[PDB]
Amino acid sequence: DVQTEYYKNILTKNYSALTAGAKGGHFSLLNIMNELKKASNHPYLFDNAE
Amino acid sequence: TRKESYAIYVYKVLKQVHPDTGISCKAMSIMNSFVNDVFERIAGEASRLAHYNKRSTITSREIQTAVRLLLPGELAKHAVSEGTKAVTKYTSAK
Amino acid sequence: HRYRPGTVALREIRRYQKSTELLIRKLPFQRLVREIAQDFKTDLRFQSSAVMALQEASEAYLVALFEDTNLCAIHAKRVTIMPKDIQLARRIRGERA
Amino acid sequence: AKRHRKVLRDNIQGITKPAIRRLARRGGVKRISGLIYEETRGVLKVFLENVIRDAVTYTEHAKRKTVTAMDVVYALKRQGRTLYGFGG
Amino acid sequence: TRAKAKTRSSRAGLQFPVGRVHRLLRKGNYAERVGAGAPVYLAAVLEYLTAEILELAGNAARDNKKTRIIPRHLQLAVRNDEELNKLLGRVTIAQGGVLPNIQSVLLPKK
DNA sequence: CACGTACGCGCTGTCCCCCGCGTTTTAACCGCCAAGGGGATTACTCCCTAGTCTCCAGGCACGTGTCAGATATATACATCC
Repeated sequence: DVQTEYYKNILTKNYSALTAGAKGGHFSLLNIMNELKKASNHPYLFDNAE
Repeated sequence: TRKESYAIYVYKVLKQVHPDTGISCKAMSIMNSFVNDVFERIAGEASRLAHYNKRSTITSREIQTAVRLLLPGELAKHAVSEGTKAVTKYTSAK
Repeated sequence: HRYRPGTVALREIRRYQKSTELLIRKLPFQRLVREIAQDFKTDLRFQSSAVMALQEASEAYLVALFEDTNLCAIHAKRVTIMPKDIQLARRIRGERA
Repeated sequence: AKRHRKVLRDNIQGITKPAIRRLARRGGVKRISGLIYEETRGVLKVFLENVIRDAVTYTEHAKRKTVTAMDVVYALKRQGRTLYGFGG
Repeated sequence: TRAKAKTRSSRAGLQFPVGRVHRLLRKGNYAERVGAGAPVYLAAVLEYLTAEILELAGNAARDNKKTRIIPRHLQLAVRNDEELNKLLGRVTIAQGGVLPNIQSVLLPKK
């Protein structure tokens, strides 16, 4: 479910939702396919996701 | 000779913010010079913004970027808000 | 009853920073402006407001220069301003550069 | 624990001590106190954020995501720090 | 059916003249075309800046027991507000004076 | 111009912190994918909107008469010596 919601947030870009509870909130959505591969691998690759 | 100034508009703005406070002639000339200086700075910055982007027209976007460049910090973001709402009302009307 | 050296200077500092009158007399400034102007060309007429605007420009420039000079003198562990403080301030501003 | 973040935040310490010493050697400084480097880092951060904020404003007037060199030239030009060698 | 000649400043809810700003932009040699919303936006920005300085100058006149704004009140309002101080830091105000400020080294002993 | 005293400057001590040097690490730099998006041009099409023109009307500026609040006297009641 976490992988699915991260894929939905990246593919339909949701910077406000991708920030969410992060204090810094420094999310880079350049190289969309790289972030999609990271979401397909593990959600813990993203910052403030564990 | 009808000498152009911003006298009555600054006076009614003063009556809006302070209904019981007057103003002197030297302060009025200083306010007129301030309004002319700020208008000249923003118009020159917007003309430069139109020139760098190969645009022959000046719209609200050039004036908005000129306010964001010249006015520093939080003064810019409230000024940008105040102008942006006015354009919305004027569109609703004309 | 004599006063300590320094409290009178502090009284003039607190007095002249409150009032906004011109601290230079009108006629010597007009004579100085006319003498400075007459070498560029002869036969120059001057409006009164032009000499007044030159006067307040000189006031603001010199007061800002003495603030920078006082900061230079305080930085050099002194309370007395010196011409070396003046030439140091103008350079950091770029006038002597 | 191999956990660490992807985004690095200590890049202001990436302007190292010998870099600031080389800058002062170009400036003609013989002796450097130990408290100089943090002040220099703060001054560099303030100057960089001013120039970069103006360059980002110049970029988003053009509806772009890429900060070109000409935007940096214009941002330096508005503050009175005009730079040659990139305008053309 | 020319309905009562409704002005642009009253349409925009502003007090500063929109049409006069439009005329000064057209004759000011900035661009040969000027959009419709640009004088509205510029008049609103000028009105906001004038209102901010006039409010602070009225407060400065109120703290000095005055009902009439003099250039000293404008100077105090500009210099005591740091955003206006770095907006008009390269600006001289005539008959304005300076802020009352004494360096702490020059203060006496106690 | 006279007096007087505070402070700028010179000298000395002292300690501390920065510089010079040697050694070890480490990341900058250069050269590599791997695909994909951003953006600068060239050409084309379309349409909305701002310039231009004519006409008119009311906003702004100037001038003037009045008007309500603030200031300065005119006369009457209460009071001290």
